[PDB]
Amino acid sequence: MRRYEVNIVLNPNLDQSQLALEKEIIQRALENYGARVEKVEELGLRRLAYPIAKDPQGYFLWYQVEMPEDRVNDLARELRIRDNVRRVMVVKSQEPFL
Amino acid sequence: PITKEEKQKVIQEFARFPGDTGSTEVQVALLTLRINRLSEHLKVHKKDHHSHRGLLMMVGQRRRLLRYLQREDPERYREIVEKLGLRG
Amino acid sequence: DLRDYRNVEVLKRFLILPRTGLSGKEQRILAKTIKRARILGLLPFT
RNA sequence: ACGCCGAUGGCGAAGGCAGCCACCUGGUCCACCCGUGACGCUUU
RNA sequence: AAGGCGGCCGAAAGGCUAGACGGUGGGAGAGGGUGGUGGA
Repeated sequence: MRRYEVNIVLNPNLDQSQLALEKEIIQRALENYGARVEKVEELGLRRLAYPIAKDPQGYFLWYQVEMPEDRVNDLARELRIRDNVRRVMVVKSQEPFL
Repeated sequence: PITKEEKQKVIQEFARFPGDTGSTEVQVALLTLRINRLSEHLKVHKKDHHSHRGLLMMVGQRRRLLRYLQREDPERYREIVEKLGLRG
Repeated sequence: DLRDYRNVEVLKRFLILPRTGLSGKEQRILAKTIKRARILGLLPFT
């Protein structure tokens, strides 16, 4: 088990229901690959700095989890599938520097 | 990798007494664990020459530890060679 | 926190400027953060 | 190109190694002083 | 696989810990390998 940070940029133009679904998907995933979620953050839309999928704005997710290092790559693969997930970046958690 | 728990599991098995963590016996067992998981690692990754070099050197040190025991204490080299199902 | 790759607010500031009163060790750490933000599209490559 | 960061910088036994992420894995450093007790270095 | 050199005490056998390795706790790294994804 280890501490990672998930990070997800999702298409911004979805609807309450589409959005809720993607999030419902992400969570079974998280669950299926043995990740226990410690905490979730949803900064949502953000101006960006260069065009991603043409849209110059994305919906930002996050989650801090606990899972078997050997499945982190599998998980990321999972999460990438979805056409609304246009950016997934997992990272080993680390204490803040300074 | 190899964890502290599974490691002491190996230490208690070979310790010469309780609190022994560096006796030739333990030292050899522990390297065997390392060798073992490295060979498996290398069973795939047939292209990791660098770390394969590390195996070679691990295998060499083990021999030297053994040769040493066998030399300075035939008594202990006995069991150890056996309990580790090492040699031939 | 030179590690928090989402603080565009602060990170914005160092755009990669050469040693930025940052030290040899602070920098680099910075840089990786900055390079992580970028992928997120948070910060700009150019 | 794999920019900027990149350095009188770092790693490796040599050749050599530079986007970022994860995983597998080799070497190395400081501390303690807990264990074994010279078990080390090296030449062809 | 065959050969030199090797700290302290001892004639030697052997002993000793300061060398080596191990235990535990930290550190830096474009060291190797696999799988990915991002820009130019």
